[PDB]
Amino acid sequence: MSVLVYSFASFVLGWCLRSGITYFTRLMETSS
Amino acid sequence: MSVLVYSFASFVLGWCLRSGITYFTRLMETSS
Amino acid sequence: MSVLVYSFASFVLGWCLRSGITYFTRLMETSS
Amino acid sequence: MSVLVYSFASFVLGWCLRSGITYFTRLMETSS
Amino acid sequence: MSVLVYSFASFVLGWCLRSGITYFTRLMETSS
Amino acid sequence: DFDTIYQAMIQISVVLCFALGIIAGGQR
Amino acid sequence: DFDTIYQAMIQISVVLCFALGIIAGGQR
Amino acid sequence: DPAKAAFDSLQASATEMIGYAWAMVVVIVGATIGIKLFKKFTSKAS
Amino acid sequence: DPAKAAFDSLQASATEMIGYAWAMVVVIVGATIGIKLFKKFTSKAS
Amino acid sequence: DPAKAAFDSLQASATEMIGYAWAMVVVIVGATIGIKLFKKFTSKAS
Amino acid sequence: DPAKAAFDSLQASATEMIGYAWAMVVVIVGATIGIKLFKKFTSKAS
Amino acid sequence: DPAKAAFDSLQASATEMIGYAWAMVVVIVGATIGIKLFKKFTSKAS
Amino acid sequence: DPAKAAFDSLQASATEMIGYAWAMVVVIVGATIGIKLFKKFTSKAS
Amino acid sequence: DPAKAAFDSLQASATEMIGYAWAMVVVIVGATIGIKLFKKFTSKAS
Amino acid sequence: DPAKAAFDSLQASATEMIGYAWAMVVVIVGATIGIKLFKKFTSKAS
Amino acid sequence: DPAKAAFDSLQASATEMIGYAWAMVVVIVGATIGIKLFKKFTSKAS
Amino acid sequence: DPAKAAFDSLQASATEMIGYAWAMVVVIVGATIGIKLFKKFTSKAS
Amino acid sequence: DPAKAAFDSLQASATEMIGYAWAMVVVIVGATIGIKLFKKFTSKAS
Repeated sequence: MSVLVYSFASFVLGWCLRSGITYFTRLMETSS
Repeated sequence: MSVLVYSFASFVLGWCLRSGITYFTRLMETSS
Repeated sequence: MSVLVYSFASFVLGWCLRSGITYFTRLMETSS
Repeated sequence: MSVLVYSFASFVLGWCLRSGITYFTRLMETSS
Repeated sequence: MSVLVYSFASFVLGWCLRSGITYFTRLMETSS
Repeated sequence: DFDTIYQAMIQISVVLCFALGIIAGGQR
Repeated sequence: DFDTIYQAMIQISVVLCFALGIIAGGQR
Repeated sequence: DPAKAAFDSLQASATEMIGYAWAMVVVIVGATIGIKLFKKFTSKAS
Repeated sequence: DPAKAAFDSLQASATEMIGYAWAMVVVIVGATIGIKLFKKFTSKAS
Repeated sequence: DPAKAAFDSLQASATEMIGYAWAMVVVIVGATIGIKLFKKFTSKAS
Repeated sequence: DPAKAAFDSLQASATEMIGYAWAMVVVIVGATIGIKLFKKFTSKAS
Repeated sequence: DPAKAAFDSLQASATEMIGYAWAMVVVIVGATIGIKLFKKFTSKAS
Repeated sequence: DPAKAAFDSLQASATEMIGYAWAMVVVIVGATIGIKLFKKFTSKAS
Repeated sequence: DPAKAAFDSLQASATEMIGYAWAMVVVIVGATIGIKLFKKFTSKAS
Repeated sequence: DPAKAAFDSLQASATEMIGYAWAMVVVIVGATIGIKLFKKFTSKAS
Repeated sequence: DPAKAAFDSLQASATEMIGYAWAMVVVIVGATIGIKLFKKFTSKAS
Repeated sequence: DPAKAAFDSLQASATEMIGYAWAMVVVIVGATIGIKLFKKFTSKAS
Repeated sequence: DPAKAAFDSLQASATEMIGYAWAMVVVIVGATIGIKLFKKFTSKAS
């Protein structure tokens, strides 16, 4: 089940990296 | 060209079923 | 038709898990 | 490179047909 | 690993070309 | 022939990753 | 050769699940 | 077409829904304007 | 045709899912619009 | 070419679908903008 | 169905959440209206 | 190009649509400003 | 079935990920709504 | 490499498409912002 | 897990960012309210 | 940290702008109150 | 990298665009504030 | 494993891309928030 494990791991990596930026933009807009 | 015909038919089915709900939500929000 | 059944089941699982969070955020924003 | 040419052509066809409607809705909302 | 390298390169090309337009629209709306 | 299939895969792949790139880019 | 096709599949898969991840992440 | 039947059902639902929305808006707006005029005329008369 | 069969099976599964989705939407939207009207009328009355 | 043939068939199906979509949009947007103007003019007149 | 169990849990969570939201709105709106009336009546009495 | 023809039709439609939008805005804004000035000058004259 | 096995393995991984996502959301939304209420009450009190 | 060749061909097609997109955007955004400023200045002058 | 490390870094960044946002809001709101009160009290005293 | 630097720069820019705003407000309010007192004292003296 | 060149062009375009936006905002805001002050001082002087 | 190797190579490429994205975001958001504050403080001071 190696394929599944490492393809799912690749989805979660992309979700984390981008959402980082989603939080920056949001926190900034509201604060100002 | 059976594959094409029946795969396109499957896209249009999903577009119709969901957009039904998009219209409900919209008409409701505006009316109220 | 096992493939179809279990792949569709996998779409509906992802729709449910995420929409849970969509409802939290919404209900919160409005209430406050 | 026929496959590439005709698959890209198929992306650009879908982009054009839909964006037509995006412009209608927008121009309407603003005008009114 | 040629396939991976050149397919990822193809994702980053599409991200750059479009976001160009996202910035135009944004900067314009705010300025006016 | 295996090689025909191979070439096709690569060609489709390149286009599909471009389209997902474009969609990612227009997210505000 | 079967093995060439096998490797290609894995490589394309990894990239396609990254792109869908990125799109999921920019949803407000 | 497999999809032709599907489209017809959408058309029908949309017609009915537009009908319901017009009914709701009338009631809400009636109330809003009613209260506004009450406040206005009471104060001018006093 | 193998593909006609495929589409036919899909239709059944999709019909059930659309049924569940309609149930959820009703409850959430009920609450949303309820709170909206509460906020509106309270402020106009005050 | 097998792929030229594929694209040609797709074009036909897509043209029909775009036709249905234009019909839906007209009806929904008619209603939306109608309600918007009603709300606006009622308030200005009051 | 593999998905049937999943849908039931969503239903349950949504019910509870609607409950919590109603509690919060009451408290916030209470405060808002309270302050508004205080400002109004104090000035008219003076 | 298969797509060249498609792009030209989009260009044409957009030009016409911009034309229609300018016509609508003029009529709505005319009314809005008209009513505003009526209310203003009537009250100052009285 | 090879496909039943596949879905079963997926469920486990998905459950963990949903757990992490709930943790993040709580912290971010806490802050967002906190700042919103601060801005609101400060202005009403002034 | 077959894949290097693939990417090289894609780049050419993408460059043309980006060219068409820039042309469309200019016209639409021109109109949008035009109408926005019209509405703004008319109201301030009145 | 390959992804466990990734999640931890997100958690850390979010904590720090919430910290910075609170600092900015205080400064902006300070200014806004300050100016408001200045305008108010100066006019009442005159 | 790329984000820490960003927040720091923003806060600095905002501090300068608050400085300029205070300068403008003083001049406008000076004039307003000046004219008010002129009108008042002239009439009481005469 | 195939993509390195692409990123550099984006950077350059963004710098120039920020430049243009600052120019537009100054002109619009100049007008807005100008009209506001005109209306204010004319009425106080009368 | 061929798939472990695949994921390892992906991680490297993704790290570089995230680096470029952070650089862009900083510049754009700087400008956006700058213009927002300018508009706000100018109006309060006037």
